[PDB]
Amino acid sequence: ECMKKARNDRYDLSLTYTKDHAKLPNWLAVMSESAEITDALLTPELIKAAEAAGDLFEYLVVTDQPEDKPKTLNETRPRKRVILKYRVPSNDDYTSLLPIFEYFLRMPDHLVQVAHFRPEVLRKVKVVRDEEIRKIQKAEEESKAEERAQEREKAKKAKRDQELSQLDAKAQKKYLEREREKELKRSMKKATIR
Amino acid sequence: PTKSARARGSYLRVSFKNTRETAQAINGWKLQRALTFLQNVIDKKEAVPMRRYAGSTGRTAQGKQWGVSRARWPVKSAQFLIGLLKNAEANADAKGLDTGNLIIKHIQVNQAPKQRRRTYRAHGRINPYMSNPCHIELILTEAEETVQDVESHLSSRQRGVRIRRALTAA
Amino acid sequence: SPQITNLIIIFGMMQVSKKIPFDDPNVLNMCRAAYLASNLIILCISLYIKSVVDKKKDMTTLKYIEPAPPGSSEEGKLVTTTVHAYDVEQVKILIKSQLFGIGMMAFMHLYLKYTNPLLIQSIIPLKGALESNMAKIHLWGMPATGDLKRPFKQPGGLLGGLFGQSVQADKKAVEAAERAGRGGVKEE
Amino acid sequence: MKVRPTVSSSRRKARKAHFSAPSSVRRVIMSAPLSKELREKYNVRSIPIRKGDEVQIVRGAHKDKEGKVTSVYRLKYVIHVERVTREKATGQTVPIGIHPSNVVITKLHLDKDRENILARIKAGREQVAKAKGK
RNA sequence: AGAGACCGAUAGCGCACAAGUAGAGUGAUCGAAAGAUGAAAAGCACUUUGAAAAGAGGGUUAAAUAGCACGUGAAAUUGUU
Ligand SMILES: [Mg+2]
Ligand SMILES: [Mg+2]
Ligand SMILES: [Mg+2]
Ligand SMILES: [Mg+2]
Ligand SMILES: [Mg+2]
Ligand SMILES: [Mg+2]
Ligand SMILES: [Mg+2]
Ligand SMILES: [Mg+2]
Ligand SMILES: [Mg+2]
Ligand SMILES: [Mg+2]
Ligand SMILES: [Mg+2]
Ligand SMILES: [Mg+2]
Ligand SMILES: [Mg+2]
Ligand SMILES: [Mg+2]
Ligand SMILES: [Mg+2]
Repeated sequence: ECMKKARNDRYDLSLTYTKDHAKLPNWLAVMSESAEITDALLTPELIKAAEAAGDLFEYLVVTDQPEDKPKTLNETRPRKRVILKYRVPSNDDYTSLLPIFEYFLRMPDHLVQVAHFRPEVLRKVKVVRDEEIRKIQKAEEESKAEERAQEREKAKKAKRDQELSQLDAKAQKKYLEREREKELKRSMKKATIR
Repeated sequence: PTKSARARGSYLRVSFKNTRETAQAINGWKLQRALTFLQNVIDKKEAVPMRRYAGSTGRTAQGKQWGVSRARWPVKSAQFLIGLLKNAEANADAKGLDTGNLIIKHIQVNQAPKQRRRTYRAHGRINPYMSNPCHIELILTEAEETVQDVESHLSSRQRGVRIRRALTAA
Repeated sequence: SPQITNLIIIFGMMQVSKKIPFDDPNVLNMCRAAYLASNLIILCISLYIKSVVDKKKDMTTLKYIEPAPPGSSEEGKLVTTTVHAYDVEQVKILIKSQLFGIGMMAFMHLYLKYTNPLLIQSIIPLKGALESNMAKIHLWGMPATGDLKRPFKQPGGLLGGLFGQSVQADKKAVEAAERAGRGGVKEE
Repeated sequence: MKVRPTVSSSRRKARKAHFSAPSSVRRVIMSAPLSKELREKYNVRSIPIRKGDEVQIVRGAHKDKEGKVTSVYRLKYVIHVERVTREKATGQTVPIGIHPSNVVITKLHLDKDRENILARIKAGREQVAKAKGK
């Protein structure tokens, strides 16, 4: 029920795909960066505990990326966190949510045990992280380059006006003809590309 | 990586040997100094020292400042290098680098595929008449260039000597 | 086409709207009662469709790409939902379409005090509610395939055929957009 | 295993014939399977693809895309499907070539000729099944 | 027409290609070299410097150090460090 809101609000959840699983009940789903990670973490204990939790369960996340979309390289730093969100029952029957809470508390131990993966799995995730970092610095560079390109365009127009103003009549005529001829030459060179 | 601009040209019909000598002459220099020196070479006011490809070349007084006797004025090579340096300047300006502090950090001249012509010899013979074009590649970088374990496996006798000496001294 | 059918119906309805007496408050109130009855019936069938959806409780996973705002140059968005949630959302958009129609009707009849569209407005919303996609798949029971494929295209008219681009269920694209990292946008 | 002396299992000959086949032979080469519904309806498994057929792509990066066959480029052994396209550098849209064996025919363009074809195939298949079941 | 314990682009016919072609000889005759981007041209839009060729950004692609001097890319020989 909560896949939409999880994907939209959670930046880190948006870095993963969403696949079903035959082990899980048809109202649950797994979000991961690697099927190997899904195999290593989707334990029968967790599956049974989530089944016991039922519809009160909202989501359970193991992450190193922030909740909100970062905008700087200093922002995009790993920070290991385990998150468990769930709705509160009206009848206060918390025994069903006890398996989730217990397994959540023991999550760091299980993760220290089994969350070590071969370099191929690590290379799969760090590629995505590098792509995100590159996307951030990309937009930084586009903003800076756009500002300096506006400055350079203004300087070009100023130079054209300043030098074209004081030429002779025939000098201005020849200059305009040269501009037109060069523009046409470059347009034809672009048009002649195969 | 981000404080550098680069330029290159390929299959340039200019003498590879002369271009290599000129590039070696301007290697490691400031950009403005290199441009001025190349224009001076074109004007025959400064000379490029001929060091590797200098067999049976001439001697000049302008080679004194390089410590050599054989120096020349490869005008065509100087013009090609001026064009490439200007392209690198334009790239640095577009990137936003401070063009007044650029240094020729990398410069390399390689041999390009040779172009074929014929020459005619005595007794009805034909000999090759080849040109030796070059690829040129250069990288300018902003200049900062301001640069400003313990004994672990001693023996027991060495450690005892150290301890005794330390106790005796203080 | 629905356009031609609606226009044909109007060709007789707005004739009857100029011949039935409208100076009579009794006849006006009878027409108002018919209009309110049609509105309540479409309430009923919307609620029944929602009930059928909830009874089915289909949990099949669905993914698609919503386009940018019409005519805009913005990036698209990825929606991964369940078919249950999509059916609920489209029932609710039918409800919002109702509320918009009711508001416009009340505005033109009570504030501006116009009376001509009453006969056509008592029919066309009901006909559209009966002919809607879920009034087909759930009320009538025809399978949701072909033109009844889940991510229904934009309900626009000719400008809809121009700018209301179809929702993409492309497996190649959905996978590309799925791991783009576009969540956690600062609402601001 | 081949037995008949007229059949040859030469890889060189097979490749030469395939890549120099004339247009009429390429038509048969570029056959596509029918959908399950059409297969049940007509008792026909495969048919040569035709412009105006409606197909669904079941292989490649464009899986699950549906559309009408807009061109059958025999010279390139590909078909063009509506809205299964790509963008050049200029942003101009060009069709993407799809092999007909990578698609399934979901709706057929039917005219007496395309149908005499289906009746012939159906009659042959039914007769063969009956003879084998004798 | 079918095959092979055959050869695999300096091999196999001189010719895997617009090869008995291009070219040579007055002529009879002589007679080459030359295959491979990518699954798909998707064969690089656009900005900028340059007279131009081109370069630098940027884009396509799984990959451009796969960019029509295109699979891989040795040695001789060469440049820079
Ligand atoms: Mg010597
Ligand atoms: Mg001597
Ligand atoms: Mg001499
Ligand atoms: Mg002679
Ligand atoms: Mg030589
Ligand atoms: Mg040969
Ligand atoms: Mg060869
Ligand atoms: Mg030969
Ligand atoms: Mg001749
Ligand atoms: Mg090759
Ligand atoms: Mg690239
Ligand atoms: Mg390589
Ligand atoms: Mg390669
Ligand atoms: Mg290569
Ligand atoms: Mg070597």
